[PDB]
Amino acid sequence: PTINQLVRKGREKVRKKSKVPALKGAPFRRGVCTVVRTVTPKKPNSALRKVAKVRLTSGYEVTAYIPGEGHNLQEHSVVLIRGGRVKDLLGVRYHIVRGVYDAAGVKDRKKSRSKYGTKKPKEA
Amino acid sequence: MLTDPIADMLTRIRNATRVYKESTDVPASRFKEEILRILAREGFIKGYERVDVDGKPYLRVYLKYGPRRQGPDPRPEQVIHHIRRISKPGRRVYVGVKEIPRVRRGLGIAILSTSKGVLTDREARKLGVGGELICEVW
Amino acid sequence: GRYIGPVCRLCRREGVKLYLKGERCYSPKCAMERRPYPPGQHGQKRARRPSDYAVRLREKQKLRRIYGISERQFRNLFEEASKKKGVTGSVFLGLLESRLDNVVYRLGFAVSRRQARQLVRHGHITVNGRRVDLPSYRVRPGDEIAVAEKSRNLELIRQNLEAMKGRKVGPWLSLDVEGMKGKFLRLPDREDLALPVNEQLVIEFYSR
Amino acid sequence: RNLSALKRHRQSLKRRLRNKAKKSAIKTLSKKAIQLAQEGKAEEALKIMRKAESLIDKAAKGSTLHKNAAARRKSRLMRKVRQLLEAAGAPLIGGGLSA
Amino acid sequence: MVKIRLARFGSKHNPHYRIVVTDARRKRDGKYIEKIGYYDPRKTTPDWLKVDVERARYWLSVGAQPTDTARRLLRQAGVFRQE
Amino acid sequence: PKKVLTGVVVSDKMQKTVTVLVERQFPHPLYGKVIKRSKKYLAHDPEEKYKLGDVVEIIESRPISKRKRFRVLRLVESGRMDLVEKYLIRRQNYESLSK
RNA sequence: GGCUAAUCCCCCAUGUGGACCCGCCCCUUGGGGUGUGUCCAAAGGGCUUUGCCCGCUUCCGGAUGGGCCCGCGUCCCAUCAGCUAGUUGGUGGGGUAAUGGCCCACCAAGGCGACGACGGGUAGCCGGUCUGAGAGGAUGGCCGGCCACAGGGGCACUGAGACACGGGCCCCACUCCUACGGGAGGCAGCAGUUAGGAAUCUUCCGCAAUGGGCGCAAGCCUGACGGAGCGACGCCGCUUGGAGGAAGAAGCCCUUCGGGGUGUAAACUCCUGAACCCGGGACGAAACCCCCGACGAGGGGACUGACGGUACCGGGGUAAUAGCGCCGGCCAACUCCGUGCCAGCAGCCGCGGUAAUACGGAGGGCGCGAGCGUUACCCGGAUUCACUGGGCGUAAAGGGCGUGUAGGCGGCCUGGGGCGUCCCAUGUGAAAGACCACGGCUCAACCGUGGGGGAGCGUGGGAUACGCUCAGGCUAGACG
Ligand SMILES: [Mg+2]
Ligand SMILES: [Mg+2]
Ligand SMILES: [Mg+2]
Ligand SMILES: [Mg+2]
Ligand SMILES: [Mg+2]
Ligand SMILES: [Mg+2]
Ligand SMILES: [Mg+2]
Ligand SMILES: [Mg+2]
Ligand SMILES: [Mg+2]
Ligand SMILES: [Mg+2]
Ligand SMILES: [Mg+2]
Ligand SMILES: [Mg+2]
Ligand SMILES: [Mg+2]
Ligand SMILES: [Mg+2]
Ligand SMILES: [Mg+2]
Ligand SMILES: [Mg+2]
Ligand SMILES: [Mg+2]
Ligand SMILES: [Mg+2]
Ligand SMILES: [Mg+2]
Ligand SMILES: [Mg+2]
Ligand SMILES: [Mg+2]
Ligand SMILES: [Mg+2]
Ligand SMILES: [Mg+2]
Ligand SMILES: [Mg+2]
Ligand SMILES: [Mg+2]
Ligand SMILES: [Mg+2]
Ligand SMILES: [Mg+2]
Ligand SMILES: [Mg+2]
Ligand SMILES: [Mg+2]
Ligand SMILES: [Mg+2]
Ligand SMILES: [Mg+2]
Ligand SMILES: [Mg+2]
Ligand SMILES: [Mg+2]
Ligand SMILES: [Mg+2]
Ligand SMILES: [Mg+2]
Ligand SMILES: [Mg+2]
Ligand SMILES: [Mg+2]
Ligand SMILES: [Mg+2]
Ligand SMILES: [Mg+2]
Ligand SMILES: [Mg+2]
Ligand SMILES: [Mg+2]
Ligand SMILES: [Mg+2]
Ligand SMILES: [Mg+2]
Ligand SMILES: [Mg+2]
Ligand SMILES: [Mg+2]
Ligand SMILES: [Mg+2]
Ligand SMILES: [Mg+2]
Ligand SMILES: [Mg+2]
Ligand SMILES: [Mg+2]
Ligand SMILES: [Mg+2]
Ligand SMILES: [Mg+2]
Ligand SMILES: [Mg+2]
Ligand SMILES: [Mg+2]
Ligand SMILES: [Mg+2]
Ligand SMILES: [Mg+2]
Ligand SMILES: [Mg+2]
Ligand SMILES: [Mg+2]
Ligand SMILES: [Mg+2]
Ligand SMILES: [Mg+2]
Ligand SMILES: [Mg+2]
Ligand SMILES: [Mg+2]
Ligand SMILES: [Mg+2]
Ligand SMILES: [Mg+2]
Ligand SMILES: [Mg+2]
Ligand SMILES: [Mg+2]
Ligand SMILES: [Mg+2]
Ligand SMILES: [Mg+2]
Ligand SMILES: [Mg+2]
Ligand SMILES: [Mg+2]
Ligand SMILES: [Mg+2]
Ligand SMILES: [Mg+2]
Ligand SMILES: [Mg+2]
Ligand SMILES: [Mg+2]
Ligand SMILES: [Mg+2]
Ligand SMILES: [Mg+2]
Ligand SMILES: [Mg+2]
Ligand SMILES: [Mg+2]
Ligand SMILES: [Mg+2]
Ligand SMILES: [Mg+2]
Ligand SMILES: [Mg+2]
Ligand SMILES: [Mg+2]
Ligand SMILES: [Mg+2]
Ligand SMILES: [Mg+2]
Ligand SMILES: [Mg+2]
Ligand SMILES: [Mg+2]
Ligand SMILES: [Mg+2]
Ligand SMILES: [Mg+2]
Ligand SMILES: [Mg+2]
Ligand SMILES: [Mg+2]
Ligand SMILES: [Mg+2]
Ligand SMILES: [Mg+2]
Ligand SMILES: [Mg+2]
Ligand SMILES: [Mg+2]
Ligand SMILES: [Mg+2]
Ligand SMILES: [Mg+2]
Ligand SMILES: [Mg+2]
Ligand SMILES: [Mg+2]
Ligand SMILES: [Mg+2]
Ligand SMILES: [Mg+2]
Ligand SMILES: [Mg+2]
Ligand SMILES: [Mg+2]
Ligand SMILES: [Mg+2]
Ligand SMILES: [Mg+2]
Ligand SMILES: [Mg+2]
Ligand SMILES: [Mg+2]
Ligand SMILES: [Mg+2]
Ligand SMILES: [Mg+2]
Ligand SMILES: [Mg+2]
Ligand SMILES: [Mg+2]
Ligand SMILES: [Mg+2]
Ligand SMILES: [Mg+2]
Ligand SMILES: [Mg+2]
Ligand SMILES: [Mg+2]
Ligand SMILES: [Mg+2]
Ligand SMILES: [Mg+2]
Ligand SMILES: [Mg+2]
Ligand SMILES: [Mg+2]
Ligand SMILES: [Mg+2]
Ligand SMILES: [Mg+2]
Ligand SMILES: [Mg+2]
Ligand SMILES: [Mg+2]
Ligand SMILES: [Mg+2]
Ligand SMILES: [Mg+2]
Ligand SMILES: [Mg+2]
Ligand SMILES: [Mg+2]
Ligand SMILES: [Mg+2]
Ligand SMILES: [Mg+2]
Ligand SMILES: [Zn+2]
Repeated sequence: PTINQLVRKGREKVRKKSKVPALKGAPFRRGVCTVVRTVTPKKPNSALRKVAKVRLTSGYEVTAYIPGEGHNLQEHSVVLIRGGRVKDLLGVRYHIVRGVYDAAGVKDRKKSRSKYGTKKPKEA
Repeated sequence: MLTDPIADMLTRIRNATRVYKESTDVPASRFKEEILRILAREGFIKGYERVDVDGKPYLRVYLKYGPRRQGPDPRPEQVIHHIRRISKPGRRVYVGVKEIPRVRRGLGIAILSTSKGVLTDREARKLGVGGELICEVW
Repeated sequence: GRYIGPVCRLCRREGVKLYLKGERCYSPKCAMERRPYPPGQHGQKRARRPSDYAVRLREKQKLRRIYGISERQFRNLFEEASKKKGVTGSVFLGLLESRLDNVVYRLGFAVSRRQARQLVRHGHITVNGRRVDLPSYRVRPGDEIAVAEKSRNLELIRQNLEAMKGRKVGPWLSLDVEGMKGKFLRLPDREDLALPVNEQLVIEFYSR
Repeated sequence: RNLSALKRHRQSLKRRLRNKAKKSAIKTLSKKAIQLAQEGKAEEALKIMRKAESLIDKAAKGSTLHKNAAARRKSRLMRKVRQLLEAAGAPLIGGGLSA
Repeated sequence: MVKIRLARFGSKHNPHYRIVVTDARRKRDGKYIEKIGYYDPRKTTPDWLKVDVERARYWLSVGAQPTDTARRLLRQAGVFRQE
Repeated sequence: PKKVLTGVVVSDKMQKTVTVLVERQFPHPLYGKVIKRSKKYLAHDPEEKYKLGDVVEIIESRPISKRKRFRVLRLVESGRMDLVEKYLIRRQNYESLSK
């Protein structure tokens, strides 16, 4: 565009939409489970995934993925939402954090325990 | 009406040299004549002279080239590899004396118009004046 | 704290001899003898062509692991060098070499860099008459580096020093073996060091 | 509790009254002169005017007024008096004003 | 009342004073009219006090009031000397 | 320095006041073109000395009214009615651009 | 309702002087001088009381601090296009320290808007900070400057100063006291509780230092402040050892069953000596005061710690925490076993449906290391809003065509101006930060001293090529 046109009008800065309304700007949010279900993955894969509907402290209600192997989560257990999505599941934007509140860290897991919230095994 | 006669001179020259013409006529004005004087002094052209064409005054710019070449494409190197406008009507540009550009690490020129007259970049720094930044040439 | 563990392993991973072990990295014990190949089970297997990244990385790893310095300190020192007027690579090397424990290694109070670090740490080293217990101290040219009077009778100190007899020291230094003194006269240049490292590779490493 | 800056408030009250009164008097006086000026009574309006002026300056003496406030009020009075004074003016007293 | 006193410019356990002219009304470490000196109590340097007397004399000419410490330093540096 | 501006008088319609159109030009802060904006100043004309289409100097002054901070210094040039015509017409164009 | 003191209030006096109306002079917005007229002051206290000290009064000036006004700059939505009644100006008036529709009366009919008025949305602003090669983008925590607010809304009194956080009146909500009439409150001060939340500290020590208030002082106040406490929240420094030690123990790992790995790693040999115990032990602090001298200068000269018996010095002294992510590509690091579209991984591409270097452990490896990963957010990359620095025949993109308004843009020659433009000088650009240098804590982080830098704006001077402008020519454009 001509310069005169840039004075008259000028470039437009580009707004971006937040992939996570955990609202609040918050890095995590505490919520209570509602449904603890299994879910069918999107077309390219096959499995049984463990997700949970959650009512947040933000007055928001969303499904959240349960990572790790085993999970003790039940209907009324209270949990901490992480954020980050699961590419192959429709409509799940956030993750559960294991080891926090009622979410139990993955039992027996020896490899990367920072994620999955398990503590260090003792060896003698 | 030429909307920017200076740009038109620069271009006339560009197109000319690109088809390897020996000379070109550009419609004349003292300001163009000043620019040319700088090119000539600076080694870019063989120099220029005033002519009349159907009674109307022009300037023959005589063009300078490298020697003939080896292999495919014997066409000689250009002496003006690059010539471009900086200040144009509709966006005008002025450098202070500390904003004067070092053009192609100095193997090039920038022609400024100043209140001391039309000078090269070195010329202006040495003179110590800023001005309207016209051409960039290398 | 720094890397504490088998060193001659790192001799082995860089495929070159960087002696942090002092003696025996001299005698045919260094394991770089007859086992030049890197550690682990895949070390004796073939070698895949290194990415540009890999090259730069490893070269930096050589330069750091030689001086036995924390990557934190290392990079902070690097940026410090890059800021300084003058050629980044040489400047860097000068600052690395300017480290107190390093100077102590150079002056020959310790057979190894790490041992010298210890010497500094435990107060066995003085600068301009005054004790300095921190190995990260920077020696400005003209400083004197001495084995502090109290420990001058120490077994290991005299042990090394008596071996240092007749040996030549670095040209940017001076050493008085009967006095345990020494003087850091100038900063060492590129050429002053025999360092088996191309510094430009390191500069390029921190470029990204 | 019971901060004794309480006392300050108490004094503020006393002062308040003492000001209002003083200031009030002035108004009442000024008007007097002014009205007496409309009726073109030379002597009387003048003497009231003198009293008003004096009392203004005396308000200025303390925190009631002073500043330029007194000079402002005084000016306005005197102007309005002298100005009002022309209908067959003949300001016989002439005491208060430069002749 | 325009004043002359010390503001604290050092660090924790490391006091460094900047002798300034400022309205007493203003806070200690905030904007000052002029910096006439510095003071080091731990005396870590061969120069732990400096003054620029002629200036201090000006500020006294127009009525600044030194705090007793400030005055002490000023006199030490001899703003007040006469004969 | 009290600020002096030069403009043309586009409105006489008030009492003892004129509207003065004052242009200024300057480089655009990003795009660098020289752009020319303008603004109306209300200037105090006590004697009704100045008329429509007069290019006058305007000086920063003690506030006359709300919106009048300036008075007319002198007459730079008389009778530029083309400037006026420009303003009048730009404002006439407003009757479009709406509903 | 009664008594009474004062540096509390009031009345004459003196008028240095000042205020005010009117005149005159200069000056030029209400600055200064002057003459007459009217009007205005004060407070006493302490000493050694024949002299000094603390005060009081009118005035001029200084200094510092603020009030008000103007130029310019300061986010998004035009699916917000018209807004405006004290609204725009005037005369007179009220109010104030002071200009002003700041307020009131009367008069005129104006004022603003595509150069974005009005409307809506978000928001304290700045010095700066993060990022970026830069231009730019983003942000404004702590520290400094300014503003605004003190449960919500209005209001004034007192005062040099407030429309006043720990002052007052009223209305509303809330909590508490209540003899049911009526009252009391206001942590966005330091700590602390409670709720909300992913989450944010001690109901500590001290007025020794700096600073502030009152006081002649002695001194009193000071949750400002100076410290200590808790939290790897951030930065910096430091330890978990050093040297010797097998052609290489056992265990675990792979195996072509020849052996390869973990690895000088361990054991063990020798040496230093974190913690810790013992002893000495601070600077920060010399004023205020005292004495000489004249309560000056000068000279001397004694008291005064929270931190804390802490920092540090000296002596003695033990081998004495390692974790976390990752290892298909991007990307540095590979192998067995287990599991078989499962269980699971996953930032994108994509792995897993019997040989899985991508799932799960193990051995080994890489990376960092008192940390390491994750999530959220910002800049980066992204030249993907392109000023630097992009495009539109078929990829997204030429308006269906014209006429022409605002606007943007403008041939050749001469001259005046000097608005843009450029140069010089000067003012400003606080401090802190940033950059440079030197220095102070053993180093650094941190701090001090000094130097340099700087866009922008003010003022003075100068240049005239280009842009502008004014005037005068020209004919190559345009029209005839
Ligand atoms: Mg000319
Ligand atoms: Mg010629
Ligand atoms: Mg450009
Ligand atoms: Mg460098
Ligand atoms: Mg250089
Ligand atoms: Mg040398
Ligand atoms: Mg970089
Ligand atoms: Mg009292
Ligand atoms: Mg009455
Ligand atoms: Mg009297
Ligand atoms: Mg007035
Ligand atoms: Mg103040
Ligand atoms: Mg100074
Ligand atoms: Mg003096
Ligand atoms: Mg008129
Ligand atoms: Mg008015
Ligand atoms: Mg209209
Ligand atoms: Mg009574
Ligand atoms: Mg009574
Ligand atoms: Mg009585
Ligand atoms: Mg009295
Ligand atoms: Mg009297
Ligand atoms: Mg007199
Ligand atoms: Mg007069
Ligand atoms: Mg008189
Ligand atoms: Mg009396
Ligand atoms: Mg005064
Ligand atoms: Mg002011
Ligand atoms: Mg904003
Ligand atoms: Mg809509
Ligand atoms: Mg109204
Ligand atoms: Mg009205
Ligand atoms: Mg009228
Ligand atoms: Mg008025
Ligand atoms: Mg007031
Ligand atoms: Mg405008
Ligand atoms: Mg903001
Ligand atoms: Mg807000
Ligand atoms: Mg920056
Ligand atoms: Mg930067
Ligand atoms: Mg920037
Ligand atoms: Mg900004
Ligand atoms: Mg901002
Ligand atoms: Mg703020
Ligand atoms: Mg602040
Ligand atoms: Mg301000
Ligand atoms: Mg409010
Ligand atoms: Mg509250
Ligand atoms: Mg409320
Ligand atoms: Mg309120
Ligand atoms: Mg007062
Ligand atoms: Mg008052
Ligand atoms: Mg209040
Ligand atoms: Mg308020
Ligand atoms: Mg309170
Ligand atoms: Mg009450
Ligand atoms: Mg809680
Ligand atoms: Mg809670
Ligand atoms: Mg704290
Ligand atoms: Mg206490
Ligand atoms: Mg104190
Ligand atoms: Mg004090
Ligand atoms: Mg006092
Ligand atoms: Mg006494
Ligand atoms: Mg108290
Ligand atoms: Mg504190
Ligand atoms: Mg923790
Ligand atoms: Mg943590
Ligand atoms: Mg060893
Ligand atoms: Mg073995
Ligand atoms: Mg074996
Ligand atoms: Mg021992
Ligand atoms: Mg002390
Ligand atoms: Mg001392
Ligand atoms: Mg003393
Ligand atoms: Mg005496
Ligand atoms: Mg003395
Ligand atoms: Mg003395
Ligand atoms: Mg004391
Ligand atoms: Mg103690
Ligand atoms: Mg010791
Ligand atoms: Mg010892
Ligand atoms: Mg051990
Ligand atoms: Mg790779
Ligand atoms: Mg994984
Ligand atoms: Mg199997
Ligand atoms: Mg298999
Ligand atoms: Mg397969
Ligand atoms: Mg695997
Ligand atoms: Mg992977
Ligand atoms: Mg794996
Ligand atoms: Mg491992
Ligand atoms: Mg650290
Ligand atoms: Mg972290
Ligand atoms: Mg980005
Ligand atoms: Mg960009
Ligand atoms: Mg870029
Ligand atoms: Mg994008
Ligand atoms: Mg562009
Ligand atoms: Mg630009
Ligand atoms: Mg494109
Ligand atoms: Mg198509
Ligand atoms: Mg298309
Ligand atoms: Mg078309
Ligand atoms: Mg189309
Ligand atoms: Mg036009
Ligand atoms: Mg032209
Ligand atoms: Mg000019
Ligand atoms: Mg001239
Ligand atoms: Mg300047
Ligand atoms: Mg600065
Ligand atoms: Mg600082
Ligand atoms: Mg600093
Ligand atoms: Mg330094
Ligand atoms: Mg130092
Ligand atoms: Mg500094
Ligand atoms: Mg500095
Ligand atoms: Mg400077
Ligand atoms: Mg100028
Ligand atoms: Mg000028
Ligand atoms: Mg000229
Ligand atoms: Mg000209
Ligand atoms: Mg021209
Ligand atoms: Mg034009
Ligand atoms: Mg003409
Ligand atoms: Mg003709
Ligand atoms: Mg024709
Ligand atoms: Zn080795």
